[PDB]
Amino acid sequence: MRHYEIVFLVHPDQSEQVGGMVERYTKAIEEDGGKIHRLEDWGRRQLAYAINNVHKAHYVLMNVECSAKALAELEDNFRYNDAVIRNLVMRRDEAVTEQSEMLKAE
Amino acid sequence: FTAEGVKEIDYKDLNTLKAYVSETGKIVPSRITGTKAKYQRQLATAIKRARYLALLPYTDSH
Amino acid sequence: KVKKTVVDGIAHIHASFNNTIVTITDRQGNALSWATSGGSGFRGSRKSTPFAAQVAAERAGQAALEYGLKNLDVNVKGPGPGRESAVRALNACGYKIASITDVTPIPHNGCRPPKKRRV
Amino acid sequence: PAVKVKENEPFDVALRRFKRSCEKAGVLAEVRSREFYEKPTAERKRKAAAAVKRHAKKVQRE
RNA sequence: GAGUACGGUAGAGGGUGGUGGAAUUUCCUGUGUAGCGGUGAAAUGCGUAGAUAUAGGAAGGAACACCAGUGGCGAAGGCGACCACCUGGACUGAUACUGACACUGAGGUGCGAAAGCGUGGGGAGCAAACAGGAUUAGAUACCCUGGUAGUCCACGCCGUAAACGAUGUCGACUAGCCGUUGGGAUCGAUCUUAGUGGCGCAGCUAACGCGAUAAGUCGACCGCCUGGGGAGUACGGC
Ligand SMILES: [Mg+2]
Ligand SMILES: [Mg+2]
Ligand SMILES: [Mg+2]
Ligand SMILES: [Mg+2]
Ligand SMILES: [Mg+2]
Ligand SMILES: [Mg+2]
Ligand SMILES: [Mg+2]
Ligand SMILES: [Mg+2]
Ligand SMILES: [Mg+2]
Ligand SMILES: [Mg+2]
Ligand SMILES: [Mg+2]
Ligand SMILES: [Mg+2]
Ligand SMILES: [Mg+2]
Ligand SMILES: [Mg+2]
Ligand SMILES: [Mg+2]
Ligand SMILES: [Mg+2]
Ligand SMILES: [Mg+2]
Ligand SMILES: [Mg+2]
Ligand SMILES: [Mg+2]
Ligand SMILES: [Mg+2]
Ligand SMILES: [Mg+2]
Ligand SMILES: [Mg+2]
Repeated sequence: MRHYEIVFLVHPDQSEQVGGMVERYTKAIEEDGGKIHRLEDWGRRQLAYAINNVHKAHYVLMNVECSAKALAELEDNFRYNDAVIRNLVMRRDEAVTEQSEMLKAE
Repeated sequence: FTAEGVKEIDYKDLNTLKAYVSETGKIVPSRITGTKAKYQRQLATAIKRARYLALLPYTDSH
Repeated sequence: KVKKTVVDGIAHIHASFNNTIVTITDRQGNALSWATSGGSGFRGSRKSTPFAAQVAAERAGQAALEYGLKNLDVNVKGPGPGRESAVRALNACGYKIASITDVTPIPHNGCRPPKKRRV
Repeated sequence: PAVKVKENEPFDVALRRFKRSCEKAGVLAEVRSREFYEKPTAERKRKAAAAVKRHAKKVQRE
């Protein structure tokens, strides 16, 4: 497969099914044969500008292994959902597993 | 960025990135911070990439 | 006949190379009083001076004193003269200025501007 | 290009600080840049002339 | 000499999709009232049928501020928002491999800015033609107010530019100094490699100037010139 890194933020009013959406997304690539290397939930932050007239969002960061089929279906899931709001897919050449910032502030 | 940490500047580390943006929100020229050209290009792409995800503002006003 | 009261307003100065426009509104963007340089009796090359902007700002402030308006924030926008004479006239009216901001619109790539003049 | 009046300073410090911030942000330069269309040939010529003057001045310092 | 196999880097190299933010213009609505716009000065033009200004919402198109740099990539033309996919070349280190497999190139073939042409979409800004207002002896112009083809996209043609370094490609030698781009070594310094700039000894040049990125000293091959006009025109061919 290929390594991929995904940043995915969610509408604040839907920030209760986000976990379930996460394992639902993980499943499909698991039965496809993909892998999960890092999962991180550092959401409920303040936006730097208004996006679709909201000011908060729920951020999730996932590093995955997937093929073209799995990435395409996940990306369509991002396309036609209504809590997706915004998205970024940023393929890397390796695999990373140990945190980005979590909550550095005490 | 070559001494000990940050082999490649990351868009997620906002603490490093905010040190290279002015109060208006623009990218500071490399002739001021003394940053090397290659690392300056990495900062530029990291700042734009974080700007897309709304971690950093395009402009101070909005 | 009808009157109203309001405090903590916002004053917009719109400068240009030809004329300046002053508009006091409330915080919701509803105009109360306005004045210009062409309406103060200059009408020409004298219309494009900081003195005309000063006069316009004082006239607009005296017009807006009816509602009270003991507090004003300031929004300047434009490259023309009078970018600062209006701001110094507004406090001379008797106001108290919370802050000053510059809201000049800058395109990032935008549309293309007109041709260069061959004078 | 945005200041606040804080702790009863006179309205001469605030105005000059606002002017300094505006000069630092390069507002008027940006407005004068986009008044008319500068064809890319003229822009390249301006850049070349600026580079020539910059290098000559830098060399002359020693 | 020329090529191949193996790690690794840098990049506005190319193509196909998708998505951002700033700003302009139009439309709808609220506040509000007499000016706005433009100029060397004006006027045409826009406004009391409620403009300009200010606030909220929507549509649509095009160009990607800051980074940005005598910076980078490309055979040249040229290539600046971000992400994914397909894809070409260059640079860099060690070991192994083939064994002259090379250079140039009349015809020929292909790529080639902008304007332009054909069919079909699109229409914000700008703007040949065009109309009005000024200026003027006149003003088919410069300046102002508007504005159509065009500028954008898909496919096809056109094959020209001060398409310039006004400098054909390839290879070998010849004092040095100061920058900068992508890598290696040795102990911030020294060495070295492929690009990109400023000076300068010899040498060259009519002079200006070039000067390891030669216009120096030499080889291989190709293109071109023979006073200014008539003329890169007439006729014929493609
Ligand atoms: Mg004009
Ligand atoms: Mg309006
Ligand atoms: Mg609006
Ligand atoms: Mg040929
Ligand atoms: Mg064209
Ligand atoms: Mg055409
Ligand atoms: Mg025609
Ligand atoms: Mg046509
Ligand atoms: Mg058509
Ligand atoms: Mg027009
Ligand atoms: Mg056409
Ligand atoms: Mg020719
Ligand atoms: Mg020639
Ligand atoms: Mg040559
Ligand atoms: Mg050569
Ligand atoms: Mg040569
Ligand atoms: Mg040579
Ligand atoms: Mg020299
Ligand atoms: Mg000669
Ligand atoms: Mg002759
Ligand atoms: Mg002919
Ligand atoms: Mg003929």
